[PDB]
Amino acid sequence: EQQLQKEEEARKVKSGIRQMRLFSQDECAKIEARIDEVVSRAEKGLYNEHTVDRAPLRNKYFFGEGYTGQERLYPPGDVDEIPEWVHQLVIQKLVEHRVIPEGFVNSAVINDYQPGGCIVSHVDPIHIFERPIVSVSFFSDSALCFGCKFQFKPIRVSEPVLSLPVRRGSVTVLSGYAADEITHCIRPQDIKERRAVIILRKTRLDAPRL
Ligand SMILES: O=C(O)c1ccnc(C(=O)O)c1
Ligand SMILES: [Mn+2]
Repeated sequence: EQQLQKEEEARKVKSGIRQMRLFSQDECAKIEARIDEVVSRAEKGLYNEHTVDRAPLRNKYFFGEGYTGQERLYPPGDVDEIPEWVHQLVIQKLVEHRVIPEGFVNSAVINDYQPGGCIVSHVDPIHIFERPIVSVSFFSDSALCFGCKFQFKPIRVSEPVLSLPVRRGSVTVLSGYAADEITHCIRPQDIKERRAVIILRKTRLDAPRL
């Protein structure tokens, strides 16, 4: 049956996921206030054009490096640099906890979700980003789904291969099978209240530029 295939796939996805709670209630509160500062600055028109991407239920803020399966890296300096508080409050903690080495992160993206927000099935562009992919969830708890046939064929398949809880203050690290061989997504029903995520990545040298 398809039950053995779904279990073997989930096994493979799991081996590409590492997760741990690194940030306390207070550390989150400090970072969450800084994320609110970023939303204000965007609204004040203080950022470069390509720094901010506005969409109905979700907003994206690109720092260090940003982009538009033919994604392209904007020319150097076209997006705002990674704010100091990100280096100080987020990247440092990860470096101290041996999640990623120092100097690795050149790209930080903040996704800001409304309740009812979602991300459609995708693979983090392999031509743009190196692995691993690190992400830290903030305002509330949610879930990350892997294997996303269901978003398009809910008749033939009603569930993802795997759902991963992403609680406030947790660090999720994706590599191998989980980052390369399978799509991920977030379902609208899994975002009940406001949610933000900071995604920390290194871009590839040969990432096709504009
Ligand atoms: O919101 C998230 O946690 C999340 C998870 C996986 N991918 C993305 C993305 O923006 O690519 C965001
Ligand atoms: Mn992603």
